Amino acid sequence: SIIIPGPNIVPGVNVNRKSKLGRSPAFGAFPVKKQPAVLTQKDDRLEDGIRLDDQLFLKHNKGDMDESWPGLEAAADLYFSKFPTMIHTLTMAAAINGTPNLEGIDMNQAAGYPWNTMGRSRRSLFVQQNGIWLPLPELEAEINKTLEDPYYFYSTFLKDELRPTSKVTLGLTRVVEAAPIHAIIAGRMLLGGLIEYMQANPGKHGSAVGCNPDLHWTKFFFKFCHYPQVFDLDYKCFDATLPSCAFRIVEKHLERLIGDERVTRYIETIRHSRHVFGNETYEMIGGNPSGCVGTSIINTIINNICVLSALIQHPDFSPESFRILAYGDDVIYGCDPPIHPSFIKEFYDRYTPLVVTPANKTDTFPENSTIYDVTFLKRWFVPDDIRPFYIHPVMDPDTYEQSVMWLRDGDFQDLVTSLCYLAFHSGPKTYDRWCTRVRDQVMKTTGFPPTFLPYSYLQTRWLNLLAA
Repeated sequence: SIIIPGPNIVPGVNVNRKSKLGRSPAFGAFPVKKQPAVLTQKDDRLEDGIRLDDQLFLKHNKGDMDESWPGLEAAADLYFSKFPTMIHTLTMAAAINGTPNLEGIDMNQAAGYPWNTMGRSRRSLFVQQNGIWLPLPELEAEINKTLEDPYYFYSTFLKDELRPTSKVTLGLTRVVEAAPIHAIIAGRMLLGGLIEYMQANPGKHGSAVGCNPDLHWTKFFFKFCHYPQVFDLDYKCFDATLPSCAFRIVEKHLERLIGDERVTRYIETIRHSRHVFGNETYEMIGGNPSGCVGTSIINTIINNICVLSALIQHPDFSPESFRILAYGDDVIYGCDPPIHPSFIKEFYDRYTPLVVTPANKTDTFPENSTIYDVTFLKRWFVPDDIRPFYIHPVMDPDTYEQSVMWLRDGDFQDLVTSLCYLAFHSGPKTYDRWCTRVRDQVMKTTGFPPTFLPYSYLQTRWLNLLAA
């Protein structure tokens, strides 16, 4: 991306500087590998020589690419050829209240700039009236204004989350960019029919967006197991390296499919975004500001175009003999005959700003990889022991082991119950170890262990949801 600093604005946006995370009663149940990210310069855990706000944008300002590399326009034509030839828009009412395959506006999220500086919550900008949300006139005016002549600021916040301890001391905390509510609804009107269509069939068009891993892991597994090899393709700084040339190609195709000229100038505000960080402002040329389900769809589409542009360079590529599955920067793919990830890294290094690296941190990719080796959405594909035709999404243990040791504003028992749905896919023995180790630590702290959903209950509910 390219960062262009702009003038300061008054009033600015109040940046979060106080974490809601704190140690849970289960703290110490597992070895401590993570701590909450540093949110303020005065945090004592920060290494003495480091400026926190400088660390937030290290991936950015490395450059932007405006010209297409070879195969990019051809790969996009191939990818979009499978789409319906007329994608519909959504009405403002459907964009606010949602559809069966698009969720309604979440009224508890912040409204973004400039509503936050005006003290106006998302809920204050709408009226609920027979169970249906309607915009207030001041917000309806900004929506129509954004559709016709978009101009709005993303709000930059610090991500309040657990980080590996070395990232805490180095101040390598991540940024969240919240789109304003009027820009979100306008984008849902222009792109919500595309989002509706894609989310209704997860795994189609190389996109897992909108999937439910408990149900769709079995579907994804059998669409990939027929390929002898399936590979991870991990990126470095994918959000920062997204080039303008990819955005312009997606604009041309989405405007053609949707048949509305306004989608190009809306997506142009994503490709060339404006941001407010406290009292400071800046422009980001290239790169992905996130903050939207539509940007997740756009990022996933751009990832499919970029991987396909490398795949078509291989002599053995066939249109009928490849499959990609992506969610933003997270990708797995397979081809018959196989096309090795090193072939993609070679093409990426020569023609593109994309940076792919092996998952193992090695200087080279694994020589062979199957559906059983890949990681997708932080989960492995593991067939059930008793019913091998059902596939478990097995989450990385460090996620729920570290997460149970920290708590936010919610009740601790509610956090434990929500983690049980993730942990139990590891199997009855690994699940019982996790429950037992949490129980022992909470017993030392409060003397009264929390309750855990039995493995037989979670497994029965999982099988019934797959057998329906």
